[PDB]
Amino acid sequence: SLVVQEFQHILRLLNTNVDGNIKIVYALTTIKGVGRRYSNLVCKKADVDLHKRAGELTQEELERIVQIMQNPTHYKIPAWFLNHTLANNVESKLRDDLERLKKI
Amino acid sequence: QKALPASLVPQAPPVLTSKDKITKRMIVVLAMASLETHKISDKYVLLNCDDHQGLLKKMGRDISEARPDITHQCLLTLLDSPINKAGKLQVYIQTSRGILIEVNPTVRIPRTFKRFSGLMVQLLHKLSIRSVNSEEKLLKVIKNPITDHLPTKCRKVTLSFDAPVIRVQDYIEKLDDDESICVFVGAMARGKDNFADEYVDEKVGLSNYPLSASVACSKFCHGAEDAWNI
Amino acid sequence: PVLTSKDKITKRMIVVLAMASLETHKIDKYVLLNCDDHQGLLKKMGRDISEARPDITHQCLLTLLDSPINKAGKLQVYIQTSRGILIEVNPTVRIPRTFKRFSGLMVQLLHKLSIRSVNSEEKLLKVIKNPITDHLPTKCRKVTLSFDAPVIRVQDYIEKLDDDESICVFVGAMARGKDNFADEYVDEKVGLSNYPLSASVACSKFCHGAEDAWNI
Amino acid sequence: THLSAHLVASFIKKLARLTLESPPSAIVTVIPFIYNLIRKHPNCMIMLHNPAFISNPFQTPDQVANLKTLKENYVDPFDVHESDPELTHALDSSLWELASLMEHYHPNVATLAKIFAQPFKKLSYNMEDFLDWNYDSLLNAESS
Amino acid sequence: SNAYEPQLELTGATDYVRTLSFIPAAPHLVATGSYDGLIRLYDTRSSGSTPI
Amino acid sequence: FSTSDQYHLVITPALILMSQFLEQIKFNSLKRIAFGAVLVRIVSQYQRISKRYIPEVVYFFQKILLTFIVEPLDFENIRLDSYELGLPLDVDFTKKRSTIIPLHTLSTMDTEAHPVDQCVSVLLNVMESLDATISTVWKSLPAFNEIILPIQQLLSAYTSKYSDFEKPRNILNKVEKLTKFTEHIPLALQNHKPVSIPTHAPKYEDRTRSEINKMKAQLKKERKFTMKEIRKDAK
Amino acid sequence: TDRFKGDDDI
Repeated sequence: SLVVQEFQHILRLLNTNVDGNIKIVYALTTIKGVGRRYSNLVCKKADVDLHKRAGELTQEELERIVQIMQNPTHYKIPAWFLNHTLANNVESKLRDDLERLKKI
Repeated sequence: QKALPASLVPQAPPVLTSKDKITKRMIVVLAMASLETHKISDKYVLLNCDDHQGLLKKMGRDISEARPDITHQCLLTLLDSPINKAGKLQVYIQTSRGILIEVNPTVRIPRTFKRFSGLMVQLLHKLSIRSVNSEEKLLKVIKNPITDHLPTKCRKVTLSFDAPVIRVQDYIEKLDDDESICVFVGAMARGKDNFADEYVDEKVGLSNYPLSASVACSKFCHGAEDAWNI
Repeated sequence: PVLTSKDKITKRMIVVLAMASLETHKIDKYVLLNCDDHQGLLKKMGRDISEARPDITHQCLLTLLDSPINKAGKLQVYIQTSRGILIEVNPTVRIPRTFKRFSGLMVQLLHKLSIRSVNSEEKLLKVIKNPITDHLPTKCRKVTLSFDAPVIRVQDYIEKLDDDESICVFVGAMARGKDNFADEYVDEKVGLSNYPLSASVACSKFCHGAEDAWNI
Repeated sequence: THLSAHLVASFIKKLARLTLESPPSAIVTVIPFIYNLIRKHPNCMIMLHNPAFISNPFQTPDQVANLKTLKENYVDPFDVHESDPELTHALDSSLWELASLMEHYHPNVATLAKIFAQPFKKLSYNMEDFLDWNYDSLLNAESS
Repeated sequence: SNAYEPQLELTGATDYVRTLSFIPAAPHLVATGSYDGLIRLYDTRSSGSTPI
Repeated sequence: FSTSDQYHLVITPALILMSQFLEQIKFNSLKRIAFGAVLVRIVSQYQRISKRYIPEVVYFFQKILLTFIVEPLDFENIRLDSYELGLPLDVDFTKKRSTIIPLHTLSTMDTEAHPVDQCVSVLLNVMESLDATISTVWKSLPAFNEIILPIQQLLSAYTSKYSDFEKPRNILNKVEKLTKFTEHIPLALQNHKPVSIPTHAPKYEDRTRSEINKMKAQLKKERKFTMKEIRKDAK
Repeated sequence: TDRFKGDDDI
């Protein structure tokens, strides 16, 4: 009665802990700065399923995707994905003008 | 014969507050507490019986009355009673003026009376305080009536000296399964025990003796843990 | 009838406070060593700021004295202060609930070496000398509250107490400190709840259990 | 993913007697394996410790006497020369061997036994990483 | 209709129960395939603590 | 040095090295047999001062009994090193025989001149050390029963084989009464102190931005005031 | 982290 399958917890990436309990596009958008469309573009360039959670994206795919994201110039990702004293002086002037108008 | 839960590691039950209105819990209230803030010129001060006598006379009330020490030790002994370390009770302050102060079971009281009084005055003004996290407010202030702020299925009992003695262990263990308990405790130093009558269903006694309020709280709390196997 | 150390026969309760911070000072009059009344003074003699808790002592005393078994007349209170002084408290004291009045009374006690009422029929606060068994009754079972000590159930401990066997508890008045103090005195160590306590709540629950057993 | 708790406990108890007669490298290998076994199949904590034998402070002397009767009538139900993993009474016996390994002599061994002692927090130990300890290797480590 | 308390708990199994089925004709008869073999047959209208 | 401690800078490396020595070496010579025997004696010293337990030592005891009385179906699971060295029914078991007799180098050199008296002497010395270690360690240890079970089987087999010694049945009675006294409760280790509710502390009582706010409020006040006064002037 | 130790100061 022996079967055998193909994980790990939240893994850090770009000084940012990527959650271990979210979908691929979700985690990609959660990475600091990136959004949904850029996440979809990166996922499509890496050719990995987008609704697979952090349980998927085995080490080889993770490394290739990390390299692609770190080198957008080498990945040709779309560029749409990247990214007082006067008050004091006025107050003094007000003091002067108001003193003139209310005294003289 | 019967396995064990998949985990058994120690995990703290969540804090109970007024938003949860289902789980059986213990509700202790300090009533008729002598607590208010006056101004002397330049700053605001909480009344205490021993120290503010010229102005206490000027206002006209009683030195024997306006004493919040009683509140301090009662509050401390409830908050550090074992039942809270089990996480099953929360407290409500009924101000003499009428305010409701709901005390979340996550706070740590400052034990010296001057610090405590500073907390009380700051609460009376700003109506709240936050913690080291400052992510959830600690001491909240709420409206009449307490009945609107209590768990739905509960009992209404006030610990009065004149009421017949009943063993707290006995009565709690007789209390029904989803029957939460509120107890209206008269903190006021000396006088009558006829204030929460419209709220309460009965007066209850625990001895043929008179008691200090904090001691009575300790006894009743003790019976509660003894019933609840802690 | 009021119990006292002279009677060492009847079964009773004795409650002992460990190394209680009761220290006096003079500035130009006297004062209690309060960790919060002054901090530069604490650093001036260099002693730790977090040892002076006369408050802690105060509520411990308030709770104990106000416990029903007190005016039911079944216990005596003894305090071995941090400075090595034994303080005897009889069951006939109406301690002022105020901490400032408490401090004043404590300092005048420290400098009168005794307290007698205006009735003056007999003293109130007896400043007496170590050891402590010189004032424990004869058949006293000595138990210290230790946090790591196994938990016990107060009632069952009281029934396993003998018929005439008095019982003495040792509770640490000090916030931080290990329980080595009365190992020479104590017979044995017990725990009371699985969550570590206050001295106040511990002595309170224990005396309630005592009242529960002795049908108070 | 199709292993009877009895099957796993059988492997467990035989490993337990072997650890009773084991060298240290085998120990430092085996006890992470025991952890992963119990972490995956959560049930064998029964044979890690039956909870019913705890002395509950709040139960009657009748229950205490029942506990005494249970203790005096108790006997180890495991069998060894029986090799049938699904009929050996494995899930029904305690790890006194692991208690002794708790009272091992070596410090790192004592710590990795206190992990059996303490509550469960983490789930993986990488036995492939806690394997490569031979006598010479741990000698060099001690020198370091 | 009742989400909270087990309408009927059912024991008498051995180890890692991982199959059950109902009997078509009898609306009161449930078979469980435990994982130690030894198929159990239960009738609900009784106490049910043990299989039939 | 002080051995009773948990860890010692040089004692513990010595322990692991001498455990290596106990474990990996093959057992072909009575020289190596006595070498293991004295290794056992020194671990027994270390543990009469330090009070811990050695699985390798109890394994070695098993192996030594088996190699002395190898002369087989009882435990075919041991993988001995010597089958030839065995003691037939030739022992005199006279009390006046050689004791543990530590003559260390002398014994090492005269070992190849091996008499049955020397074999008996090393056997008895080893199992005296075994008795002492048992009485100082294993009845305290929880798993004592299953720890010594192979030892009990060997001792009973050797009793049946000889039944002319005394100290074997002496250890038999010792261990039997000990296991009778013991109770061997099932395990209850995993039991923890419930964790309480987290607690916190309350709060109570930029200069550039502060002065900005105060001065701006001042300015707004003044602007409102000068509006109102000019307006009254005009009316 | 906090047990029968009062509060800090400022």
